[PDB]
Amino acid sequence: MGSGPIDPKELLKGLDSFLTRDGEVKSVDGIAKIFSLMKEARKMVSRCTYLNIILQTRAPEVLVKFIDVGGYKLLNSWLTYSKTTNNIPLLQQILLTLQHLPLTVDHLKQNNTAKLVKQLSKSSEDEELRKLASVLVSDWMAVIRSQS
Repeated sequence: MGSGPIDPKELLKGLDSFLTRDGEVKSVDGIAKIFSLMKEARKMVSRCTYLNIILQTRAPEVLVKFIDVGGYKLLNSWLTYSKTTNNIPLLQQILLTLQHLPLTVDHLKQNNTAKLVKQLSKSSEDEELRKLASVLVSDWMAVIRSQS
């Protein structure tokens, strides 16, 4: 009650019906609700709370539906944002959520995230993001070379 600190729990507890005890989304349309609050989450802390939910989500359909509603490209928008603003642990959160959802060869050849993240994996300052990048790049080149 009131407003002095930033309370992101108000958004997810008012919508607690679509959340679990674990913290994931119990129903695949709830993922579209999380995305709906996420795309307009005014602060870094609030939008990062939704990323944690995409990490908790164990279902294949919920992660694929997050991609389907344009969640993967929301991450691609914030990917360039967090790099230019030097938001290193925020960019990390976006990278580990990016690789947590099944980012297929299709998505790779549409958004071309592989060339962007390659610069981090090459010789960045951010050792955390660089090694994390080198993991997902090796995974992405694996699925690419197996297809074409």
